[PDB]
Amino acid sequence: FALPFEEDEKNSDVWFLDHNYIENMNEMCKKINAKEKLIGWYHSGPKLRASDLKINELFKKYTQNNPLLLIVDVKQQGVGLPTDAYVAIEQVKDDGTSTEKTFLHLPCTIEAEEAEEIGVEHLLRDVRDQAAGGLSIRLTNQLKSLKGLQSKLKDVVEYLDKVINKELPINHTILGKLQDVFNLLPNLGTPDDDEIDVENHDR
Amino acid sequence: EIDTILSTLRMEADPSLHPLFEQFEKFYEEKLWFQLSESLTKFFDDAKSTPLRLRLYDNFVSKFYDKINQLSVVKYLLASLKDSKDFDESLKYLDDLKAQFQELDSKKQRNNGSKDHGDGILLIDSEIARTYLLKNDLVKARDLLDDLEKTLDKKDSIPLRITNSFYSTNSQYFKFKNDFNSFYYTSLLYLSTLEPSTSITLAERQQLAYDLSISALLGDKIYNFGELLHHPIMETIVNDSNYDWLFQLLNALTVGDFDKFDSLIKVQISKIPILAQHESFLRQKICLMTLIETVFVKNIRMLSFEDISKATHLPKDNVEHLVMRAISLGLLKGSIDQVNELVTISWVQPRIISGDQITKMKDRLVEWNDQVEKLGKKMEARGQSIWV
Amino acid sequence: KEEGKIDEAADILCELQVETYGSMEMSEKIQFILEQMELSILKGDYSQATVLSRKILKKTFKNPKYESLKLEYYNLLVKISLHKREYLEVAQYLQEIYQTDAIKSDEAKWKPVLSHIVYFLVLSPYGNLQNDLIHKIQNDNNLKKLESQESLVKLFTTNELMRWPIVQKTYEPVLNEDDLAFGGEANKHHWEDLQKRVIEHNLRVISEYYSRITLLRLNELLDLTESQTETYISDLVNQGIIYAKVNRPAKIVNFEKPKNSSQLLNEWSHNVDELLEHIETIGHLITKEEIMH
Repeated sequence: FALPFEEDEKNSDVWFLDHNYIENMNEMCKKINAKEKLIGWYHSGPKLRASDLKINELFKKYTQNNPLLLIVDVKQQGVGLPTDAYVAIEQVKDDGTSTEKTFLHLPCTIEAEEAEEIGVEHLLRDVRDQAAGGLSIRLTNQLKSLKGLQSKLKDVVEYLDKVINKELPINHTILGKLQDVFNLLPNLGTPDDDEIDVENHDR
Repeated sequence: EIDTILSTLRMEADPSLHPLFEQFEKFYEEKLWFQLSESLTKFFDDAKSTPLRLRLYDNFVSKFYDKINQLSVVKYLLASLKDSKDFDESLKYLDDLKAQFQELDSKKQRNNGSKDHGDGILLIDSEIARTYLLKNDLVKARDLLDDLEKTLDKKDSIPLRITNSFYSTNSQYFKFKNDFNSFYYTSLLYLSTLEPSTSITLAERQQLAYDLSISALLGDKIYNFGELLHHPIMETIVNDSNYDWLFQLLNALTVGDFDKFDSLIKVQISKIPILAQHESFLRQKICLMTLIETVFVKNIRMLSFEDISKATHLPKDNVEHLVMRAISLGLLKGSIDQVNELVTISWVQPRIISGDQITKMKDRLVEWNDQVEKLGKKMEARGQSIWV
Repeated sequence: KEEGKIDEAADILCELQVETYGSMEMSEKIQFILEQMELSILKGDYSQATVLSRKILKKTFKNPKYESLKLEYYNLLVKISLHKREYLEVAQYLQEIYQTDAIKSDEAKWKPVLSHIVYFLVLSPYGNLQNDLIHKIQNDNNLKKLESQESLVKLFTTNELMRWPIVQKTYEPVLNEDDLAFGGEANKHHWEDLQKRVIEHNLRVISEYYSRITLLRLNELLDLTESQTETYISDLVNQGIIYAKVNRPAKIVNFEKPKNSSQLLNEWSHNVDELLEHIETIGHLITKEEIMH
């Protein structure tokens, strides 16, 4: 549920959040369901700000858990991720740098409630983006997946280009993941790859 | 009251320390004692070598410790028993001020409704352990360090300043034992979390530096070398004779040149006996770095023996023994064959990533991307009209 | 004992004392039985000694009043075992003594007790009992109070390729002035055991790291003929410690467990699955890094 909020375009680290409304909400909704307690706050998106780092310290005080930041993309310019989930944590940061406050991405999954499923299918009257039913749906899907793999990979090309040309700081986590990618890359002429070929005859 | 003592201290002090006494009395008259902390710290940098810091600090600490932060009292405390020769002497202030802060946290805090004091205890327990290491009671210090470490994990908001002291006390401990690897990792935490308002002079940077570097060369699993180029402590200290060769030895190690390495070590055997007695470890270390570096940038993930034989400039017999160590340490992982005369690795260990490494990583994804696109075009065209 | 009848004399008394008595108090019974074990060793009968050992219970010596007795009992019990050449049981017996308060407190009583535990842990012939036990001695810093002992245990624990005379040379003057270890006339066959033990560890090393290696090269590594080597490869293929295939022609020895068609196909699915995960998280972190910058 919404809360009152205000924002400034002169310095962007100037804002209003109302605490008094928050107190009243908690009282009311406990009775509705004893399954609603404070678990964090949504930020309406479409993007993560660095100003959301400061706003986070308010919600960290209100509830004793690290508070979830939930980006709800309502402008939907990304073909995946309509929801991104972020929990602010503190970690020591590459390139000789301090303990910095950061937001670490987690799985942002939908699995749905029982309650929810019933209205969702009902409203639905489309053949769905992906459902993976007949062969027709999965032949579409295979070709969709390939475009998918390429799109992620493209952004990565441009990151490595920019470290060595346009001086964004070197983050060894992203370089390290690529090492791991290359060590789980099947090599032709190994016994693993050769087996794939034989199995294709058999299927 | 306190006026006479300061007046005796100023007379003993140099004319260049004279205005700093004047400011203590000037600020006292105003009745701002925060301005007083600022001045006091300055004095103790330039007058730790005179014995006059051991009497100046007590007078201020034992009135104000609540009209000044906990950080201020400990700031003074560290500098005072910094160069002190009697550890029995040293132990007694640490205990007296520990008991003081405990009492403070029950009374002030109710009345103001503000202000913690239990932070100050934490930092004293570091300094008791630090004092134990210096007596050559290494073991004892380690029992309090575990106890403080547990206390720290209770907290979900741990300060920089406090853990900086703690990572420090721990880093001194390992190098007294001459554990090179243990020292280097724990020191990397100390350097990274190092505070902006230091307790570290330019001379103390040199002495720390040296310990960082020696460990680096004399390691056996340390192949992160770029974090001495991402810390000012050793990065801009390289213009000293002592730190000229000491830096060079790292560059030699990094780039896998055997010509440069040979030239350098000849001098450092006769001069330094820590480099001398460990010269065997150090020598095989250069050779292991060649193996992993050379296979990464290549898109293959195997190498022949014949490649290595040329690469490390040693026999084919040596290859067996060094490549074997590489599996044990866990630098590399894989299968070794002598019949087909290969070593085919399945892993490379993570490293700190210099500019050339990133270029090769880039050119790999340009190859990849172009394939996905060609495989895709053919499949969009074939069965274009059937997808229902 | 003095007459020729030491065997006969011991035999009578053990028959008496293997019948518990209620007129005997707890301390007396326990102390008396310990004597009867010593006499079965002198008899030459080691079966009789196992029986007497188990007559008295282990959980009766976990009282502090019976601690005087507890030290005598586990020291005896090693002797019986050691003769029977059970090296695992001895190392586990001596460890009990090591934990004893009396031995630990006084800064010289603990010293040879630890030395002895090292020699039998090493002499034991693999087994997963070896791995846990020997890992406990390693974490202790009372192995950092002796400089001889640390080198020996660590050299047997860690994965190292090494040969017999180099190791033999290191330990030849050191452990020979220590009896109840390697110094004795029968324990010249526990120095002889030491050779097998380092080459039994080599085979474990050699099998993981090296898939296919020449039989010829392997011969010089265990420092024996081909005939001897091949037997000793076989012992550990049967006891399941390694899987190997050895060719008599001296073509190869293929140190491996052979995969099947399915295992290769399974292993190639995981590589491709896990890959995909890494690609997707990377893009998450590009967005973060640039935004904060």
